[PDB]
Amino acid sequence: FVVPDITTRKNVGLSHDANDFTLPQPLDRYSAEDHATWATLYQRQCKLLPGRACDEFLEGLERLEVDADRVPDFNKLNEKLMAATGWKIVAVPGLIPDDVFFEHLANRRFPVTWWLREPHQLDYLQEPDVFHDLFGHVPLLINPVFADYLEAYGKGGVKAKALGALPMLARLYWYTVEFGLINTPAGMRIYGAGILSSKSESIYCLDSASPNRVGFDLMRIMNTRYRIDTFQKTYFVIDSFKQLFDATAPDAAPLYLQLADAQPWGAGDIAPDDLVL
Ligand SMILES: [Co+2]
Ligand SMILES: [Co+2]
Repeated sequence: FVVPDITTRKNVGLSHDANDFTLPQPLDRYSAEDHATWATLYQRQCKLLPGRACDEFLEGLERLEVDADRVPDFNKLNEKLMAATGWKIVAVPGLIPDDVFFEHLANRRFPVTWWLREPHQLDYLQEPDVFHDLFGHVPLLINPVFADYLEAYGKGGVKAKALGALPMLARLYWYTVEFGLINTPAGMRIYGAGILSSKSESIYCLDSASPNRVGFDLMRIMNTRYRIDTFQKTYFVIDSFKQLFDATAPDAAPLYLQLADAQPWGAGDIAPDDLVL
C-alpha cells in the first residue's frame, strides 16, 4: 500500500549534498509538459493577483524577468537577484533539514525545489514545488528590507536550535513569509508565498469574513499553531516590511524560554490582546 512519493519520483537518478542539500538545477529534466504547466500556472496567478498581491511582488516578477512561458533558468535569474540585493537561489530536491534551510537564508541563499507539479495537480500540491518556491517566494527578494528580514530570520536559527525553539521560528516564517498580509492605504494586500501561488486562497484571505486578520505581534505569532492542509484560520497583518525586520533585532532568547513553558494558541484562536482587523 506504499508507493514512492512525488519528491522521490522526481529525484530518481539525481543526487544532493549530504550537508547543504543543493544540486545544480537539472534543466534537461524539464519536459514540454512542465513548461506548459508552468506557463498555465504563471498566467493563472497573474490574472488573479492584480489588486490582491502587494505591488512589490508583481514588480519583482518583472524586474527579475521571471519567465512566463517556461520553468526559469536559476542561473539567469540569479544575475538579476545578485545585482539587486546580493541574494541568489539554489536548487534543492524538495523539503530539506531545518538547520540547512536556516544556514542558506543566513548566507543569502534561497532554497527552491527544482521540480514542478504534474498537470493533474495544477490546482494544488501539498509539497513545495518550483512554482510555489520560485514564483511565490522569490520576487520579494528584490526588496532590500524583505531580503534583510529573511537573512536575519536565517541567522536566528542557531539560537533557536540551541534552545529547542525551531518550531517557534517555523511559526513566524509560516505566518509571515508563507501566509502574511500587508495593510496598505489601498486596502489589504498579500505578501505570503503560500497565498501568492494558490489558486483560491488569494480570494478567501481578502474577501471572506471567515478568517481572522490580526495585527502582527512577534511573541503572539511564535506561540501560535498552524495547520498545513487547509486555508489559514488566522492571517497576521504587517504595516511594512520594516516591521518584520525590526522584529528580529532584539534578543529572542527570553521569548523562547517564556514560550517553552506556555500553551500555544490554536490556529483559529483570538488572543485577549490581539489587534483584530
Ligand atoms: Co537523500
Ligand atoms: Co513556501
